[PDB]
Amino acid sequence: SGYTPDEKLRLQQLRELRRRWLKDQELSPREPVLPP
Amino acid sequence: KRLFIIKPSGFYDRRFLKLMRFYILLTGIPVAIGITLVNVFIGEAELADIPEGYVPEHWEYFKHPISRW
Ligand SMILES: CCCCCCCCCCCCCCCCCC(=O)OC[C@H](COP(=O)([O-])OCC(O)COP(=O)([O-])OC[C@@H](COC(=O)CCCCCCCCCCCCCCCCC)OC(=O)CCCCCCCCCCCCCCCCC)OC(=O)CCCCCCCCCCCCCCCCC
Repeated sequence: SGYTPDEKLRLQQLRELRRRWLKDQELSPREPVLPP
Repeated sequence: KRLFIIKPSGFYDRRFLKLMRFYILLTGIPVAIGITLVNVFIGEAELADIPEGYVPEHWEYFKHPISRW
């Protein structure tokens, strides 16, 4: 009848890791450097 | 907010295409130029009756200069 505490903790940890990875997917202001 | 697009390495396919095009063009542009020059400056032969008392060479029965050669 809902999330168990172990499921809650696992989901919280996985969500934090996923959000960190998705944030890391962003591009810096210079990332597409072009060769001469 | 630009994001990173995950793609398979397209460097090798592009390199192969560039190399194939380079070699084909390297050997074909001179061929096309020579064919055009031969056509423009050495036209095809003209049909004519065989003159009396004359036998033609085996290669004198074709009209295109490249085919004759
Ligand atoms: C690349 C990467 C990708 C790789 C992919 C894989 C590729 C693999 C390739 C492997 C090798 C290829 C194998 C092919 C070898 C075959 C060679 C051959 O036999 O040549 C054939 C043929 C040569 O014929 P020929 O028997 O030697 O000549 C007989 C006559 O004696 C000649 O008559 P002539 O005395 O009138 O002389 C004409 C002469 C000269 O005629 C002219 O110059 C006149 C034309 C323009 C005049 C119009 C006026 C313009 C100027 C006027 C303005 C200035 C003055 C006024 C200025 C003031 C303005 C007010 O022109 C020519 O001789 C033709 C040029 C030959 C070029 C053929 C190239 C083949 C080489 C093989 C390797 C190719 C490698 C690819 C690279 C090629 C290069 C990029 O060449 C042609 O291709 C002719 C094509 C003409 C067709 C016209 C288009 C009509 C389309 C109708 C169909 C529509 C439906 C839709 C389809 C559309 C599709 C087009």
